[PDB]
Amino acid sequence: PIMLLSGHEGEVYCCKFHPNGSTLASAGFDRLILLWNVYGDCDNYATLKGHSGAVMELHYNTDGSMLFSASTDKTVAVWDSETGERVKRLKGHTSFVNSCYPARRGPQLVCTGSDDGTVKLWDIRKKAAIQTFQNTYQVLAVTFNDTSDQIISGGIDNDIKVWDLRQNKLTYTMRGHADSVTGLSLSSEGSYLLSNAMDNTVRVWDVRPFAPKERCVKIFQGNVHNFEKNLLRCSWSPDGSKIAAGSADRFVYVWDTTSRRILYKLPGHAGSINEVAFHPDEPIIISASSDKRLYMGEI
Amino acid sequence: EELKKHEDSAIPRRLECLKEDVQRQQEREKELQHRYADLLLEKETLKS
Amino acid sequence: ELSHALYQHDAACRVIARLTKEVTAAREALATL
Amino acid sequence: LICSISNEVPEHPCVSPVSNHVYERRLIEKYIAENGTDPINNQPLSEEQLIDIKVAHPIRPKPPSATSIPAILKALQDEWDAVMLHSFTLRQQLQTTRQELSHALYQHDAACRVIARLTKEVTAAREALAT
Amino acid sequence: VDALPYFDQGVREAAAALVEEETRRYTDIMRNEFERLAARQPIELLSMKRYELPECVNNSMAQLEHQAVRIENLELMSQHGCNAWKVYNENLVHMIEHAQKELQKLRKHIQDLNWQRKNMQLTAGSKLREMESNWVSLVSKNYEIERTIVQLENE
Repeated sequence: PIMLLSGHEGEVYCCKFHPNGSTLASAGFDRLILLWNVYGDCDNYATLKGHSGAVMELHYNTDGSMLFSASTDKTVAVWDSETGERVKRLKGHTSFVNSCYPARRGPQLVCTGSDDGTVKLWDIRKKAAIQTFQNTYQVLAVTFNDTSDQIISGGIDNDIKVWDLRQNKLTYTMRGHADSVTGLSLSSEGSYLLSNAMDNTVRVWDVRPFAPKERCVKIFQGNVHNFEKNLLRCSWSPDGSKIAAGSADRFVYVWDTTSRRILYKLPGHAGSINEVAFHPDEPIIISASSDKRLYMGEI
Repeated sequence: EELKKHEDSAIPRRLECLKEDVQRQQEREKELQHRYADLLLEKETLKS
Repeated sequence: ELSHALYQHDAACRVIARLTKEVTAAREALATL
Repeated sequence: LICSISNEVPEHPCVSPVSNHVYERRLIEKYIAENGTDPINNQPLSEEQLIDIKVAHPIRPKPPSATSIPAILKALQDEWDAVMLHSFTLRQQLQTTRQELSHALYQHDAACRVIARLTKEVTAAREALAT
Repeated sequence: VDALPYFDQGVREAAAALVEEETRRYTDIMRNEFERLAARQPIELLSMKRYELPECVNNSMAQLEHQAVRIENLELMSQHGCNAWKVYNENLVHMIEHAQKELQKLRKHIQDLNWQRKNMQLTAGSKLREMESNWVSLVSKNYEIERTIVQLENE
């Protein structure tokens, strides 16, 4: 079925699954985080509270045991999916922290991209900062590398940047996007990384020990920007088979890794789609849009 | 009728053959990048 | 039985027809390296 | 419409209950007397199990030039020649079909051997390319 | 044993000679006796050449009774006439139609079988080409990893 979900008062910016594929988390302008059950009637059990600013990015851990959520109010937050309660308020960010990423399968460690001009590394236990690479400017998305030893970030200056956690210098800078990059997501290959950018083009890259020195692999057309400049986010499928993107055009764009063909431009929405979520188990799609509700498409 | 029974019996067998030949190379890819990971790690050690 | 056997005979003939060129390509592959 | 032994148009069709197929009464009774089982399925069948059918009483037009002489001299002779040479041609075709089956089975075994050799060749060539 | 007929669209004499070298490596009753003697012998059994010629008085009276029986048998033919011929001709056409109906059934069933095999082979050859491309890229990747590992050994 289409299964449209509602109950959010303002835009929903972020929607993602339990890494179980059991529960649903969505969040946006309303400054709180709603949860649902993916199966049955797609019903709502819990609501997490506390974040004073807009929830700009929610992120799971790789088991699903604690929840990370970047807020507009200069703070990140980690909470207990067990309870929904705050364990840590990552303060210290000197501006709008938009992006958050918990280290997967490494020591518990977090990279946060913010509007201060720094990327910040934090340990959850110490209540203190680890490292911080002030390049010059706002960083809009951040993701680790599966070694938990490089950190990738995308901002306003269009050159995707990667730092080595040990030498702490600009390890890898990649170029070719015509305007600001808005989204990074590294496939479960640990290798292929996906980049949305409102210049209307999406790109694919690969962080390896050895890469061709110019690793701009695949390129797809279709995404849109407009006077909104909303933050646009992408994802790989669980399989690295289909790329899903949203855009300010009300069209859910589903493409393939293989033939780069347009498998879908699906209508159904009313406002810009900000985030598409793939089920880690199923062919289930969840769209978070600025029309103050969500969609549950089955393909 | 016997042609389909001989086809459908071995249709997975023609598929089951290349399945390993990919996976035998697919596991070789992991060890490829594993040494390639070790290959870059010591280059900085000799660069240092 | 005659019909089924002739059919399967030409079918399996194509198997060797493909496999021979497969070995043939692999030979020049390994030879060039 | 037809009989399932003699390839005739039966005048008294009888059908079996274990294998439902119309046979001529005469051939079916002779088959039951030879060995008490159905011809087609080789299942237990007796003369008492058979159930006679009733039909359209189907007719043959005797040729207009029908007499005791043409029926006795020409017709029966044509029938016996059409029986003998047809049985002989069928025997010859049976021998030829056995010979062709033998040649086909030999050629099939040869193909099996050639494929078995190429299976050992190709896979090791692939490994050697991987080496 | 396994051979894609639908996928393999593209040598047969060579494999034929190879198979040729590999193969170069490795109840009736007395009726039957009389019929086989008459066939090997061929000389068809002597028929009735007495009735037509007409010792001759009996054959003549036989021709008389037989010509009377024949002149009676042609009366009951003309009595009905051409109705009885077409009455069986309609039956002939009615028996003819069912055969072509079953022919259509058989064509349809074979066509559906071939259609199923077509789709099966189409999935399978596609998987095969994808696996082959992945194998080629994996070979190239092992080659590049070997070159890079050698250079790293150089340091």
